[PDB]
Amino acid sequence: HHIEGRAVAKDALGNDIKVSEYLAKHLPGDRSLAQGIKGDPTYVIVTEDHQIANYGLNAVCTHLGCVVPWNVSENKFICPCHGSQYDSTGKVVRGPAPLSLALVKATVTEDDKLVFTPWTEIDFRTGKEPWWT
Ligand code: FES
Repeated sequence: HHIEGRAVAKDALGNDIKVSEYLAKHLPGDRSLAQGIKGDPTYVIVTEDHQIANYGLNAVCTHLGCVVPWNVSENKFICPCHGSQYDSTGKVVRGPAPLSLALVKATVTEDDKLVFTPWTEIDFRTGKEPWWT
């Protein structure tokens, strides 16, 4: 969680993401996958300010495991496997997925890297305690 369940965000080729370079390639609103904790596909989110959001999103659909794509037009994550839908922040807004996409703490380091750590606080979307904890 602190150091044990922590992961350096990596790109498709397994190379550590360089944040400055990453932001130079992803504009505000961008949501793209990176390799996260245990290598899980995790959305890196670029804010309106053009910064890495304080949280990432584990893209594994809570229904049956498909990696949920981001639909710019619908402004929602929509799973093509069985139609589950989640809002801009990953809150499940349409089943069959029972739970929201897992939040992941996303932190920019001093050595220009992105670190993912388990999100243990309150789920600011449901108020509920993380189902992923
Ligand atoms: S795996 Fe996403 S709706 Fe079934």
